Amino acid sequence: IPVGEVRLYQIADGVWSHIATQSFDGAVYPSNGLIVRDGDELLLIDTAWGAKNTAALLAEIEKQIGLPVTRAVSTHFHDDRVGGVDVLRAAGVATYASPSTRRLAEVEGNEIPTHSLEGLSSSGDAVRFGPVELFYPGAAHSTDNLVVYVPSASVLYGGCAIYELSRTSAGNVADADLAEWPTSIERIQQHYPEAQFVIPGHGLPGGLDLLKHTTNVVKAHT
Ligand SMILES: O=C(O)c1cccc2c1C(=O)N(c1cccc(C(F)(F)F)c1)C2
Ligand SMILES: [Zn+2]
Ligand SMILES: [Zn+2]
Repeated sequence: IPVGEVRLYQIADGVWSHIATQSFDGAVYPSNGLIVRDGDELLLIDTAWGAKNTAALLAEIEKQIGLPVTRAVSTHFHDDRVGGVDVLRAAGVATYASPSTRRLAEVEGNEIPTHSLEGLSSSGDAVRFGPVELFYPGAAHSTDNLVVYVPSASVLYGGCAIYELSRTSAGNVADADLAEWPTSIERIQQHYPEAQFVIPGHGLPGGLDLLKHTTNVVKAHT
């Protein structure tokens, strides 16, 4: 994969996913996020994995959509979710994450979203944020990982708690809770059974089978 590629594609009316490539532990990996139309504005879910990529994303949005990103949510503290928050903040975007994500990002020395998202501290908590629903399923890929649902389009953004179908073994589990991860996926399945399009943090999107597949991989690990 070539490094530093940033692009986006439309899933539904007013719903896009952005895709970036970045070097991680020496190799090039893809990384997904979400863009959701919020009236005359856009809500951004997750950075494009780095300052340079995220500045490129903001220009790509002007080329393809032409509406201003006014708010951004990071779904956990890893650099592929918050790397670029400083670029967003300087561009005039209000950046958000849960208190736990903000705390864990600070510990790592990663960039720190400005605003705390209240109402997501207990597994099963769900809150509306502009045109999306934010959901804390419980610990999985990280203790703080959030998932995002678009009620108007039945799009489920699982973030890095959800794996793509081609993955057959667990990935990075340094920050994960393997004992809780299957239960947390079960909460997602129970709360969003009508999802028609499911996006992993890395790799190809698909249907709801990505949830059960992720459980399978996690349990077989282990
Ligand atoms: O889930 C994975 O194993 C995975 C797959 C593709 C790309 C990435 C991952 C993953 O866990 N990443 C990542 C990025 C920043 C920091 C970390 C950490 F902190 F877990 F090492 C992991 C990047
Ligand atoms: Zn991560
Ligand atoms: Zn990730």
